[PDB]
Amino acid sequence: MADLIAIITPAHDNPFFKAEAVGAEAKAKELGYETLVMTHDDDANKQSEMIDTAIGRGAKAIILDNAGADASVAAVKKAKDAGIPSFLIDREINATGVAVAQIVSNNYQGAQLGAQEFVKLMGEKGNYVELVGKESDTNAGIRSQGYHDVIDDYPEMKSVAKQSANWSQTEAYSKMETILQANPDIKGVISGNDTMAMGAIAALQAAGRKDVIVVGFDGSNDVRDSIKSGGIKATVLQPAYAQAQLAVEQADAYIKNKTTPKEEKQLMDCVLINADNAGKLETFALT
Ligand SMILES: O[C@@H]1[C@H](O)[C@H](O)CO[C@H]1O
Ligand SMILES: [Ca+2]
Ligand SMILES: [Cl-]
Repeated sequence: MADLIAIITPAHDNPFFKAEAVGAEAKAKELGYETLVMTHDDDANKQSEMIDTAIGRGAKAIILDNAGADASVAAVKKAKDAGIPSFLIDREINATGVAVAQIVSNNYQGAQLGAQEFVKLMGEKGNYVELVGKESDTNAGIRSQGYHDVIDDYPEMKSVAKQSANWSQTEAYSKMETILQANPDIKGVISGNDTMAMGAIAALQAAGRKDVIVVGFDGSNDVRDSIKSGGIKATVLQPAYAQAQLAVEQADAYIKNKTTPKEEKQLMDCVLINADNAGKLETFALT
């Protein structure tokens, strides 16, 4: 009897994606839907399998945080041709008019906020390293660009390594160990996301370099807690919970009478998190 909404994200070991799934699930059930929550583990084939499952089960809409900007177009198009609309969150696909919605953070704006804080904490000088996200995710390059466009105004600041750790805490730890051995004179690390920042601060701490300034991106409870404890200095909040709920609200409107948002692509504002507002943050929302 109940209509079904399928929710598909990357693995829940990154709290960002878990929070999206829980937010979407909550809104779906609040509006009378049953839910089917699946993970694709950043694997396009697994994402294909999961969308087939949504189709097979008769989902009325799919909420998707995708497995690659290019690779995901065909999957979303498969669902579409099966008569099932997709409402994308967090990550864009490199196509318009396929998804009904793409509701993402303003990544360039956000990244600039975090870089501005990084520069301030750095006193406009010194050697730093950058950890970059997954090449398949347009968010990785957009954030890097925003960071670069701030930091390139400060000639005394110098990047001594720029490496991908693929949005992975464990990869970030290992990369940081190697980077730190090559570059003992680093003053700071700026990271494209919070799981990489957690890996970095762990590696720094284990090397006895607690003085190094780390700035992340996402606003997770884990990084909040680090900020509160004097670890990481700042992050940038993406409204993950609200974004997932908005996607479901749009899906429900569409299911009900084919209301579509005026603009497919929608941006949500980011907010800088630091010691002054970390205590107002919980599960990707400020109060
Ligand atoms: O926006 C998300 C989050 O930053 C996550 O932590 C990594 O993937 C990005 O696309
Ligand atoms: Ca500039
Ligand atoms: Cl891709």
